[PDB]
Amino acid sequence: NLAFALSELDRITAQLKLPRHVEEEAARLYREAVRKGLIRGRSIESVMAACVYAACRLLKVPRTLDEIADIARVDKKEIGRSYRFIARNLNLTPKKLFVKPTDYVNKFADELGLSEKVRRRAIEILDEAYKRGLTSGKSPAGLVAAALYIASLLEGEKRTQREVAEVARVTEVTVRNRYKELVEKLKIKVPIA
Amino acid sequence: MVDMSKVKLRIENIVASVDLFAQLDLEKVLDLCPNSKYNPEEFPGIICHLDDPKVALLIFSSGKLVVTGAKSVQDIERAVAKLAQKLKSIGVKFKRAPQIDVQNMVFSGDIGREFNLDVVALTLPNCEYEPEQFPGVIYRVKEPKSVILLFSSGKIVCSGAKSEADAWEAVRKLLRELDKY
DNA sequence: AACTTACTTTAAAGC
DNA sequence: GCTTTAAAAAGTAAGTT
Repeated sequence: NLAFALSELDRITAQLKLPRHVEEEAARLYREAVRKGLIRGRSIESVMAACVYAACRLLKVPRTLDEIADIARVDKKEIGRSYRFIARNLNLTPKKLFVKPTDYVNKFADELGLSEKVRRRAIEILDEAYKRGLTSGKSPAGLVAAALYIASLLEGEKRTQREVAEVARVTEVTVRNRYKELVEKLKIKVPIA
Repeated sequence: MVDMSKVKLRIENIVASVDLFAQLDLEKVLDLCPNSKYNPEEFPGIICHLDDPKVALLIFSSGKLVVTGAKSVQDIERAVAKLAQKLKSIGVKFKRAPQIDVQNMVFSGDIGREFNLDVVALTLPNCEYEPEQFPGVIYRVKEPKSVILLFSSGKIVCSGAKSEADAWEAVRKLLRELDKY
């Protein structure tokens, strides 16, 4: 079963283009779970997709649960339960698995057509949003999408709400919502066109 | 002691199991409930929706029922009495009065202030927070066994308690943890 | 966009 | 575990207008 496990990890890592250290952390977590029952009968497909999620979190390599859910052929149901299970079942703490919205800026910026200037302004907006307590409860993707959108404008490398919404995997309405709040509450002076 | 002077709870739903003490012929009970759904293949009971006490009733051949949607115990008492009379109208006889047991109560409320759930998730022990999936902190209260959903606005949802005093105790226990910071 | 509707999270008899 | 029910919270999603 451990043979089929590592084989699915290759599908996951190939589809997600996961780097060696993340893939290796996923496998190591899995064997760490093997020694710990792996539950009476928690699916061999569920635990590994869980592991890759926790691996990406532990290593700060952003990977929205959506992205891992489809390529693994399944849903947030058993995925979430096995994740949540293997998480505290192991040495995993909310602090170690904690991923900031800024942790997604690089991946999404790479897909949008980079520029360290833009990535920097987005991280500043995101850091500033936290300090001004405007982030609690909001999803990371929605906040990073708006920040990235606002930064592209500020730095003169405009990207449309539609382009940003598609890489972040949120709707344009969500980007519009987060972006309008960030602009007003942080008093950002966004230029025209 | 823990300051509950700003806590406000509101009953949103009460779930009760009931025993009518009579065998029921579901095919014949269907005429009693207008609009009732019954597919014995997928679920063994009739899904009945009352208008007056606006509640849903799941009716089983064993004479047991589950009443949900109730905002009060009186809602449940009246639903049981209406069904009981309808049953009598069709020939059913009961060995004794209905046994009503509240099994679950869902409350919505306010704990007094706002929270930065990111901080809560890192300071409140034994809680869950996954803003990528849901905007609230899931907190499991051991005794009395229940769950409280805490949101940034300070609003909450308490589920699982079987009485009002229990839900108040569950909130008191959560506030004991939140107030250490 | 706004509205509306809707999805995420949290006993019963028997498979 | 599952099937069916109800209810709220706040965020996000989708179909129409």
